Amino acid sequence: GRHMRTLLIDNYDSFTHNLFQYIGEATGQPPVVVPNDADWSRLPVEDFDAIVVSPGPGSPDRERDFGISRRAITDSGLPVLGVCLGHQGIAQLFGGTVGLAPEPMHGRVSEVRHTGEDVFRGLPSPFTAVRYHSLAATDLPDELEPLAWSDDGVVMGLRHREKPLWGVQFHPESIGSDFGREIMANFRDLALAHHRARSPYELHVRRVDVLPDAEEVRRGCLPGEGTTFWLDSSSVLEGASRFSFLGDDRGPLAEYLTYRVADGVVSVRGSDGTTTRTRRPFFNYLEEQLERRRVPVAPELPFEFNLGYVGYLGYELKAETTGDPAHRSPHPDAAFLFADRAIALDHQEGCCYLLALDRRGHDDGARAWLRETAETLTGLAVRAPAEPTPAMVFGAGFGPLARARHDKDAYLKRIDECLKEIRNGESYEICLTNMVTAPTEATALPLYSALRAISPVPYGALLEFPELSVLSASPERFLTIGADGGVESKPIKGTRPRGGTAEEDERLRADLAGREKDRAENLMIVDLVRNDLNSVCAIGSVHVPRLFEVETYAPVHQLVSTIRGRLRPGTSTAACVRAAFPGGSMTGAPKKRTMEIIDRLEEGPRGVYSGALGWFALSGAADLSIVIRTIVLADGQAEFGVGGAIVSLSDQEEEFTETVVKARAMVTALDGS
Amino acid sequence: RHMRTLLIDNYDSFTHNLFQYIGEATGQPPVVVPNDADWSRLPVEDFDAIVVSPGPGSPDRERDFGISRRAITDSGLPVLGVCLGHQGIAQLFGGTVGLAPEPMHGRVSEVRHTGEDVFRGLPSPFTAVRYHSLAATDLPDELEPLAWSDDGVVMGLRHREKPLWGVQFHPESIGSDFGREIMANFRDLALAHHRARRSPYELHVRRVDVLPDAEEVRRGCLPGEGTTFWLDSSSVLEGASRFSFLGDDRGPLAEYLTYRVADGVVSVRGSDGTTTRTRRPFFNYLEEQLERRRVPVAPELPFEFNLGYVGYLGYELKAETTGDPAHRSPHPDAAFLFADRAIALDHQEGCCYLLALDRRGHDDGARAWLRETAETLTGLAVRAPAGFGPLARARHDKDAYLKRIDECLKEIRNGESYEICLTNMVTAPTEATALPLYSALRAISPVPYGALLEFPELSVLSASPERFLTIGADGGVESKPIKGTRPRGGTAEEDERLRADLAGREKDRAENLMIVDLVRNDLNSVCAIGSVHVPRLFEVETYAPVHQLVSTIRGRLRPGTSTAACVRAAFPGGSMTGAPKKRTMEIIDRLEEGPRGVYSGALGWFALSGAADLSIVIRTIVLADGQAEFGVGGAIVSLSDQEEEFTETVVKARAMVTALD
Ligand SMILES: N[C@@H](Cc1c[nH]c2ccccc12)C(=O)O
Ligand SMILES: N[C@@H](Cc1c[nH]c2ccccc12)C(=O)O
Ligand SMILES: [Mg+2]
Ligand SMILES: [Mg+2]
Repeated sequence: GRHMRTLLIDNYDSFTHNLFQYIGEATGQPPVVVPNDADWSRLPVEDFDAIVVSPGPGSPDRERDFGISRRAITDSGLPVLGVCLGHQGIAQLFGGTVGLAPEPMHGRVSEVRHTGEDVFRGLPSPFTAVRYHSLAATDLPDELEPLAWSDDGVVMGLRHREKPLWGVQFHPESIGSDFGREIMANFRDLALAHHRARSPYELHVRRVDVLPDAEEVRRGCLPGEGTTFWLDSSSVLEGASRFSFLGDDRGPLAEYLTYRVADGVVSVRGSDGTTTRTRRPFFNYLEEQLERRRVPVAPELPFEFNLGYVGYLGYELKAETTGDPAHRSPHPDAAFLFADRAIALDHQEGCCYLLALDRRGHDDGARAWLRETAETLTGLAVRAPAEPTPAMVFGAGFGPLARARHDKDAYLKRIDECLKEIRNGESYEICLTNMVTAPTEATALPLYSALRAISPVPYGALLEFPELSVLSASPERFLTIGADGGVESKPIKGTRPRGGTAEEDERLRADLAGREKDRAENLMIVDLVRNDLNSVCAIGSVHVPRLFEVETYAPVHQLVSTIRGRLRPGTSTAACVRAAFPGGSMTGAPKKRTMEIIDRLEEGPRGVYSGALGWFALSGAADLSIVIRTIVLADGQAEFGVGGAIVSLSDQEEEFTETVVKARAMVTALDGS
Repeated sequence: RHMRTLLIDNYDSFTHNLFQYIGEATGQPPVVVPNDADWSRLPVEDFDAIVVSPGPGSPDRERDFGISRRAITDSGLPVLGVCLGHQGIAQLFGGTVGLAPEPMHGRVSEVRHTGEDVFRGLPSPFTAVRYHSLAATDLPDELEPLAWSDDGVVMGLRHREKPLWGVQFHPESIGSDFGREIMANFRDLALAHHRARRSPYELHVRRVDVLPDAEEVRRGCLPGEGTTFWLDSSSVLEGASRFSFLGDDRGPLAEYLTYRVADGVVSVRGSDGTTTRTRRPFFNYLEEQLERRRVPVAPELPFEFNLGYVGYLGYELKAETTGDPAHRSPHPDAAFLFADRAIALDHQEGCCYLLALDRRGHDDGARAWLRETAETLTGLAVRAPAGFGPLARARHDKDAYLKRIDECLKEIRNGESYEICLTNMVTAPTEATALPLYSALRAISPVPYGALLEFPELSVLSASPERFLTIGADGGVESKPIKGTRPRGGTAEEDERLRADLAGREKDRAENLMIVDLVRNDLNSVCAIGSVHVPRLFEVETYAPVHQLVSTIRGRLRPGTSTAACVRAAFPGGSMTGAPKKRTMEIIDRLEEGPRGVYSGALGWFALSGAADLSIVIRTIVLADGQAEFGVGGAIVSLSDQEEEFTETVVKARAMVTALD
């Protein structure tokens, strides 16, 4: 998109250029330094996204000393960080008491304890910071809340309750201080969010203080006949998962859209009956709709899904990112429901939220669907009998009449082809996959009922669509994008089966976290995902809070790493996904050439498998999972992909077995016709 | 301006990771360009550096490498090959790209290195991630390996002549350490290279493997009557002070040069006799002359001073920096001898270097002078091998000075200043001439930055320990602000007490700290983003009169920033003013009630190569009209005791007060 402009007002002080350095290093762009006696009229504040008001002698109660800093705070309407004289400036300009502190403190350290909010995010409490002031903010007004204090018992941080203003008495940039660059990066982040915060719909919200069983909500509130979505936290775990979302295509503002890579056409079905056909690329279409149909996030909600698109992005959409249209999927290459009406379960607090759109102007009785569905939900609330889920094992095949595309022998060959390509330095890691087909007369909901019981996960889902049903028991987070523009990705790479005992379970759990091979498989994907995000994130923002964590589910142990970043200004949430699609964890590195190797060897499409599935909110947030451990149901057969990382140290036979281990949950669900 | 880096993408999934690290390290994001661009249409001459990204395949195939190839061979720019780039530099210069003993993909290695170029400041070992089956085996003589892996593979190389660097690891990888450091080193190596490319003179040089007594050289070779210079390392500690420099104005091409702030007039007097008075701001003029009189650094010299201007910068020149023209100096505000001929002592290796300038396509007896002068030495080398005083009148007496300190404390309480370097100025009638008194002074106080300027309007007799600015030709800057003083102890046990005391005192550390920040600020206005840093902090150095708390700061000049501009942006030294400098200097103006002149200025040399070495002017005696003027002072802060800070100034004068008696 672009980088962010930062203005740095100099109050003819002898520290301004230190702030210049720290802003430069933290944000990856140098600030524009202007003197405080500069002409505001002439100054093009239009072309700036943040201001920093430098330290300086004297007080802000003066035209000299402070000057044009005053305008930045009152008028500009922009994110501002006051430092020392600026911090003091914020106080008096909103009616604050800037008086003599107990002890003047020049070129001297204080321990600073703080909330950890805004400009103090990430910082430990306390930390060390150099002070340069006799004056100090004392009695704060009602508009300003303090964030940090000195050991001296003095205000070291503050902000405005409404406006995007921030202050520090201490000097981040001073050589005696710690976490200067962090603070400057925090302020960058705040400004990015602020700017991202700047509707043809009217969103009605309704809370119900009952929590039925999610399966009871699916069966009770939604129909078997019709297009339905169920985003299912079959596993609920504080921090990891909390919510479930359900809806259908019966509303008056709902739509259903497919895409074909081969045609290159967006087919969409209005609530009218109308069936439009554009010749677009899907990510382009999606970006536009999301921009046009924007809606702000409702504050009462504990989540940022305020309706929008729910569905899946197929692997073959790589054709319109960085890949080639090599193979043509049987199923849609994209497929979503525009959800105008949705039921949202909060497993943590034990309540429901109903959400429905009206057009800004006209009614469309969406408030009717609130009060009706509320009374339905109350009638479905009963004691769910606690039923612990058993872990699974290894010891074989892909099911009785299940035909793998590549049989074992064929796969062991393609593993060897992968191994050749790595020697010749064409890829470092190849995520080669198979595709198993198997007949089943089973309908989606009974079969999903079985799957979710076998393998409860944070990112399960049942999509019942006209062309196909997608029965996902995915544990994998692809992209979680805040409306504020924060991004998280948690690539899974590093698989291990569950232990037959509880001991051997810890043994495999520990082996997976310790092995060089698996850590390497994981690391290479971390770097690849950091790359994808760095393409559309702000410089400094991309980082890795956690590396080589082991998560455990009924079917398997997984090695997971967490990557985070913050979107650049102008970068839409859909741009961010296009940048990262397909996910590194399903392709390998380097992506482009790896995906070419995949095209030759797999000799056919992955379809929905390998893609992403989840939601894009009108708030601009998204939550997407990697499609793995997923059964695609269509035309009387069940299709499911399984894969694995092929690396220098891979063993043909062991890798083949890994694909089977992964098929277990799907294979067990299908068992019993 | 800021340095512009080109990153050549080789369709690899780590290019935007390099983008990130360059952005954070250099403070400026690279312009990314795919490997299949067009060399001509591409304006390579706009950029200052190239980072060649990794990739799949080989540097051989065009598929994989493309325009990167031409970046190394043709561009003539600084280049950093990362992985495939590193593999390309090996091969392009006739080296071998062969199979490594084990393919290493996303796997760490302990890298051990020499600490050179892209590895500067990094520990050995450090951890780095690898992504390659192939590795450099046979390096040409053109190429030189800098780093090695724990399995004995080449991890880093350079070209000996051209400014190429390769690393066979991924600094940008999450599993690697010191990635950002490496990208900064490359930025620094790129800045340096361009400053080496930026003539009216020929430079002749002659070494002589004998070392006479520094003082005797001054007596013998230089005259007592002329206008000479003597940059004197009266203290010679290894890696801290090594050289001494002497000359005179008995050259064809030599010039004396003076400036007055009042007039705004540069006054140059050639050896012809006739002067040439120009109305121009000094630093501008000095910058301009050093541009036109550029002379490449001689490589057989261990020092960078390849002749140039030797002299001082008076305090009052602040009027052209960030200060006001409040007071006229009795003395010239700048006084520089353009040295076309110089003797240079190397105290470490025990030899002399003679330097002399002939005009290009002319002969002015340089080589004739080198033999004459070098011969003279050899003979002398065997003969001689290696309170304020009685009639002294301070500007402010004690009572007055105490009341001026009070004013400082009041301005500090108001918050007009965080620290004020208040100074007094003692004058005293004396009988002695220049060389006899300096002889006493240098013996009393051996220091690294001693100096004896013997100019017409004044003699300067410095016993400065302090460094102000040491700028390289490569554009690297150092500054060691002294702030925090202590007397010596009577015995050896007393010295330890005081050494420890000075180190630990919160008051002193704060005094020093505020200057560190101030100097960082000044350097940052002229230096590359990320380049400014503080290797040492609150180091204590011991000299015959005092123990001094010293902190070291470094940086890199931006492209198109003259060494003169750097001196301008740092002048006067925060050491001698306090922060914030502008406001503090106005306070100083009001209270001191007169000029510092030479005192608290800078003294040293500006080389034709673009180097410089400037001391702060303290522990110094000016001579003019049979009168010895010396300045003393110290930092005033909120914690300052009036009576104590006065005593500090008397202690600081002991060397000067001793030398006169
Ligand atoms: N687990 C998510 C919601 C969710 C469940 N299944 C999903 C599938 C795709 C996307 C999101 C989801 C939460 O707790 O917030
Ligand atoms: N000690 C310096 C030279 C030097 C001695 N006295 C000086 C006075 C001013 C400037 C430089 C000097 C060196 O080692 O190179
Ligand atoms: Mg620090
Ligand atoms: Mg594997």
